[PDB]
Amino acid sequence: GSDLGKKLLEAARAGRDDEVRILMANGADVNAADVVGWTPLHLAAYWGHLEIVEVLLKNGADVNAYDTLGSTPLHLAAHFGHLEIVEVLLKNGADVNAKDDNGITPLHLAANRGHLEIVEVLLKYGADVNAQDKFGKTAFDISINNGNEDLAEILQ
Amino acid sequence: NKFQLTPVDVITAIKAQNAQVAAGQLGGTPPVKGQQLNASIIAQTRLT
Amino acid sequence: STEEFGKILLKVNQDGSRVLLRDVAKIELGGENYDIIAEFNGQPASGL
Amino acid sequence: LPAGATQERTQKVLNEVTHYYLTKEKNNVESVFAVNGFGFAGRGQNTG
Repeated sequence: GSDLGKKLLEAARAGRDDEVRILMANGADVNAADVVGWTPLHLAAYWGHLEIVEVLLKNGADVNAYDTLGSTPLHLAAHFGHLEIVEVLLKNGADVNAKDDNGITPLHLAANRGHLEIVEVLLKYGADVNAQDKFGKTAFDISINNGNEDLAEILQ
Repeated sequence: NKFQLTPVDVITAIKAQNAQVAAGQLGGTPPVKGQQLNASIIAQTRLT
Repeated sequence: STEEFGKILLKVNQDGSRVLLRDVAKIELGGENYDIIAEFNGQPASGL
Repeated sequence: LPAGATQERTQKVLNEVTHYYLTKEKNNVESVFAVNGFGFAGRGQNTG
């Protein structure tokens, strides 16, 4: 319950790159968490603030930090098409096969929204193509259900 | 009682068999090219 | 989207296969009604 | 058009009417707004 921790969370969400840098120098906790378990790196990934993702990882932020439902920055980045952020997270040792409480992986979420570029990068970093969610669904199954043939070809 | 029926069955039967049904048209829109005939389709009408 | 309407799961077969809405229907954005065709010098038109 | 006449048949006649005004009255007419399926006597596929 640190004041500077709450400011960083709000600052990293709105995309204040310079205010982050200042709060980092002032000694604000990089791994401060919401009520729902979101860190600044969660928010930066979700809203697509690349520089802040790079700045937070440079100041020793947990790249594999997980929320109360088991979702990581990579889950959010991969889901909502932030390709540049997916590359940076994976370059800083992000768990490519991270399972949320539903057994959903970055590859599932990327496949769900038909982000071909992100899917191909996740596969390059060794994403388990046969990984099943709690319902036994693979990325390929998701692609077939959505009628995405281009994406189905890649996972076959 | 003799036919194992109640007022519910009577009401249900009346709503079904005393009905005004919208049934579209022959050659209705949007049609196929070359269609020769356009005609209203008449199904069940109210009893008189 | 037409995609989301296409994914509507109508039933699961005994063998375990899926019948989606797009397996029994074509899915497109169209008019509420097709009973009026408007043109302006031969080309398609709407208006107020 | 006569009874049972289709949208397509009515569109051929409106095209003849449109073409005439943009041809034989080219000097007088600016545009023709053709409406298939509405008349003052009534509406349907056989009116324009």
